[PDB]
Amino acid sequence: GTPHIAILPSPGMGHLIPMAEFAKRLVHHHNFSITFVIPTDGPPSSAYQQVLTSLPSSIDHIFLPQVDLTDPRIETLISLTVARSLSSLRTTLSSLQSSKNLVSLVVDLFGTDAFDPAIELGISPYIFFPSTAMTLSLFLYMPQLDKSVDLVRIPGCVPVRGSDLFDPVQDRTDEAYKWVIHHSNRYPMAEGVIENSFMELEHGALKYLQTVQSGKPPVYAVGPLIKSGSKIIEWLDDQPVGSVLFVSFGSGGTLSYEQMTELAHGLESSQQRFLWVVRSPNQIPNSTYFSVQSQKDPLAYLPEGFLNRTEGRGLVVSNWAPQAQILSHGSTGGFMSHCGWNSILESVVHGVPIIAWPLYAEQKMNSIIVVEDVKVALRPAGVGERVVERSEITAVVKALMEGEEGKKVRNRMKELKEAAARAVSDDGASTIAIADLAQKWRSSM
Repeated sequence: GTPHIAILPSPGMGHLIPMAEFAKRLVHHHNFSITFVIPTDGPPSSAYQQVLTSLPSSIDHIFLPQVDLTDPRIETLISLTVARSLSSLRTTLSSLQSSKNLVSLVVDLFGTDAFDPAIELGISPYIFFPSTAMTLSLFLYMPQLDKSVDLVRIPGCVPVRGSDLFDPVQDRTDEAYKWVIHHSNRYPMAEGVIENSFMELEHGALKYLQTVQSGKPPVYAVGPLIKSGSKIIEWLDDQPVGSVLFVSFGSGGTLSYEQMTELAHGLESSQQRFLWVVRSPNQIPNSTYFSVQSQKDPLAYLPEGFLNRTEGRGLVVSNWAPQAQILSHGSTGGFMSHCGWNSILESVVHGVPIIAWPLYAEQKMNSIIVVEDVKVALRPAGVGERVVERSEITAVVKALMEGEEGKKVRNRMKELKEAAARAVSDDGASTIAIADLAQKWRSSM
């Protein structure tokens, strides 16, 4: 027979997408088969179902019986979902073992309680980390930091403000914090750690994590792991090479009504071409909310006349655009993003320079990698701390698209894109890491 791997993902497109791309990359050039075994505390989203049902026939999926959590933070909820699913998980993995050559279970950072059924059944427990090597190093370091505590010195990383540490540790009194410590202390139970990053992006963190140390699991750098819109592409086709700022704000959080108003003026005043994926703002004044034609229309909250005045150089679309296809298009010269790691890696693989717009603490850590460390990104003044003024938005858009700063960032991003292409080549570090994992799983047969 041939090897079978179970993968236990978190809820949320952000965790599922890179695990799905890992699974696709493994079965593409290996005769392996995979089951996604999905713990749930409620119905999965249609976007989550869309990813699962679109995978190749070598990759199936099973939902575990829903846990009733009736009684806030998503990490506490994930942790309780997995802990209350362990009986179901053991019986499911046993049933999989009777139809397939199950050799391993791969879990996320908040899935360490699922190690118990894996170890019980004699299959290898592995961790898959879909975010940065910097976040992995911070996760591993949390037990030490907890016993210690002015800038936070994450091993291998550029120093980081306490106020920037990923959101599950931003309140120590919270259950989410005690769960991060619980999972961090269990990390060495893993036979290996699969990291969604590559050396030229995070040399410091990966060098640290890959330092051979007795009783610490090996870390496999497998990144970058990345992947109806015809009218959007037809628009892009009609713009000159390198001219369009893609404002990819369809995911990664919500702007305030105030911030959305400043962003519309700042884009218009730049006179640059843009493709803006808009979601409904929050923080909406009563007078606005009750006066728009449709509450569901994100475009209804834009300034009076903005869409009419910009219609020659700006395409504004509701909620979605084909992000990978846009970033591949020669007309795309910039990418403004909330700096989800998946979004950053897409922009890197296509060589599109970034404007960093982080809203959440983990996005702020990601934005430090691209702005301050590898410098393939510019950031508007104040972003993540305060409303960004229209003049600050105009300034950063001009800097990226026409300025000397833009030219430098664009050259550095081209060199990083070439390093990413090398990493995923036949003889590249990510391909070698996937082959290494394949050989580990085959040896368990």
